[PDB]
Amino acid sequence: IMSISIRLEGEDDGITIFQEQKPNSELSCRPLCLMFVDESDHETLTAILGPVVAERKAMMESRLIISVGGLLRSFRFFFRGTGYDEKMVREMEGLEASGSTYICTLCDSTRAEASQNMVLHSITRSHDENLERYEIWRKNPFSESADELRDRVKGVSAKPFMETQPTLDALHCDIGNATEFYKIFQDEIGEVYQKPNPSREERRRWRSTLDKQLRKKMKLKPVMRMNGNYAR
Amino acid sequence: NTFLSCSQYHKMYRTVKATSGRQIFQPLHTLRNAEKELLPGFHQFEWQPALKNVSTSWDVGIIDGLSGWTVSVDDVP
Amino acid sequence: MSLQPLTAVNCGSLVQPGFSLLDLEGDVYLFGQKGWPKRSCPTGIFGVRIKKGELKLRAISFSNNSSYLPPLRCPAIAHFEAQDGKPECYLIHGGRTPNNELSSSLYMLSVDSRGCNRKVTLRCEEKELVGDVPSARYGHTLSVINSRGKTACVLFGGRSYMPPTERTTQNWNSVVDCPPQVYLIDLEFGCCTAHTLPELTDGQSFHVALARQDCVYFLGGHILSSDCRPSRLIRLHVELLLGSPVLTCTILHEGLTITSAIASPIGYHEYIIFGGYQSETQKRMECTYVGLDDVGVHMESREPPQWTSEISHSRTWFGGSLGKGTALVAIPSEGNPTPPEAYHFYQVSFQ
Ligand SMILES: [Ca+2]
Ligand SMILES: [Zn+2]
Repeated sequence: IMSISIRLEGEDDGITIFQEQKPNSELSCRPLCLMFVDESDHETLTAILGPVVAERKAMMESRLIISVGGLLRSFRFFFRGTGYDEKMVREMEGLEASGSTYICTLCDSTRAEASQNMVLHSITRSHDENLERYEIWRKNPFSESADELRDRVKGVSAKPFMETQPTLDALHCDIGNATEFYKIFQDEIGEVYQKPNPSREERRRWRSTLDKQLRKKMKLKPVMRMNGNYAR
Repeated sequence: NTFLSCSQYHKMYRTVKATSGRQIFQPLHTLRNAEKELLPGFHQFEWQPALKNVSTSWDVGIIDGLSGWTVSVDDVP
Repeated sequence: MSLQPLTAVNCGSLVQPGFSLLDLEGDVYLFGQKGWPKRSCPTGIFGVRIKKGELKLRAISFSNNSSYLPPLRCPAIAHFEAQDGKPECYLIHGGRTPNNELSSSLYMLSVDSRGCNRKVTLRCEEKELVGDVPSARYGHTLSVINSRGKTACVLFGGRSYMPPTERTTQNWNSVVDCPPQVYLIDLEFGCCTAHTLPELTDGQSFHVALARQDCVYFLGGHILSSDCRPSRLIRLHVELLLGSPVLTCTILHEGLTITSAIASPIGYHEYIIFGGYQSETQKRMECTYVGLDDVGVHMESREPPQWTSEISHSRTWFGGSLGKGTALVAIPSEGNPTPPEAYHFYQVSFQ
């Protein structure tokens, strides 16, 4: 339960009554289903989770009456679906997985066109129009090629079945950036734009001298994968 | 909140009771019966309108997650 | 009548207990891969090759004029025989998607070109069906018939989820036999027509069928309401006395007590039938041959090849018809470590 606000009776764009303070530490995380299945096989996961999806879709409209503090009161609900790994994000979203070319989850540009310009994109993705694009895929009303339709319809290939607001996972949010700065420095030791192809060990030798460099000043042992500590 | 077992609890309770003259730790069956209110499926409520294709009961507790599969081994088990 | 064990070369995580095999023009194709289509094959349909016991799977492509088919699980297959207009087609409908929603949408598959290098291009057309539509279901049976001389198709059997009246989120994964009305499907157009018969007491499922010369036979299967697997063979005869496809049927005395069988047509109307499960506990072990003609079913018990001790003692199994006396049986193997290729494949051959 993230937050409960008030509504009576005017505009009340927001009047927070209780906004949870520690929404991450598991002491506010109530479990509701458990299954001896694996994350991978779409089959059994859908087959069990279905009922919960039906409850989701049936709940958002009707309203609830609960006797609290002696008073019977009304209740409405929204739903913000966030807690999924990127693999599961695109799996519930039905999109391809995982090292595909439609990297974004809200814009629809591919790898390269996103590489050209970086900070000029508008948010488009939402569950409903992804459902729409999948329908266009299924009927295929223009007898297009495999890749031509794959591109025109933006890689939608499987009917998604749980509306989740595809928000960024704040958790990692840095490991790609950390190894990216790692690569920046590895190509800064070796003067790159004068020699566009480092060799097999020249790259590794540059990483080695960089590693003993940061061992000299900041004293960080050679690391394999940029977990939280080294990245920070 | 400290993962203590159940027969654990009763032995501990025997101890504290027999030790110093007082009933400090509530016994077992009253513990369970007092707890039973906190689980889901206890408090009557109502829904306006009634939900779509959802049961009318409000007392049912832990539902088996199988969701009523015809165990017939001809289909996917 | 003998088995030879094979070895799963690769792509071993792409077969599931429910699947189908389309046998046509040499190269045969597996349909019904578990999980949504991977990028390695946006088609999903695979071409199966056997070479010195090696079972390889290549990613068949599509046409451009083709629509794209989700990997349906247990549809009703029907070999629409090579004739006018466009030979030769496979009718598929309708199974249930990997997400448990059912199709209720007929599909028809054909071949386009080859190779140039052994490559068999395919196309998959949806044929819209109006009516008086058949309901969404699975495990049912579809077949083709030809009456003086126009050709139509027949659908019967199948279970389904509880209709959205008492479909409750605790019974949300229970099934019930569809109301036993056979449906009659014209391919052009899909002006489907429902029909009944007071001999259609109650509809069973998983019952392999056999049609020939505008007369069909429905063999043993499984019904749930009575929990029995009755042994009453059924026959029906239709006549396209336009504009009415007037129908009758007939009980027979002996129908085998078998479910989910592996049907390999060998001859003209000679079908070697393996049979999956005798009863809901004991698997069917032996074999069967069935001839048919205007006389009727001619049963016979051929030589059951001695199944290996492992497959003999396994609980369950499945498979498909490799066609022409050859067939494939797959057994879920229990052992550590799960490779994850926990499936053993035997190629079985008659004569
Ligand atoms: Ca994960
Ligand atoms: Zn974007």
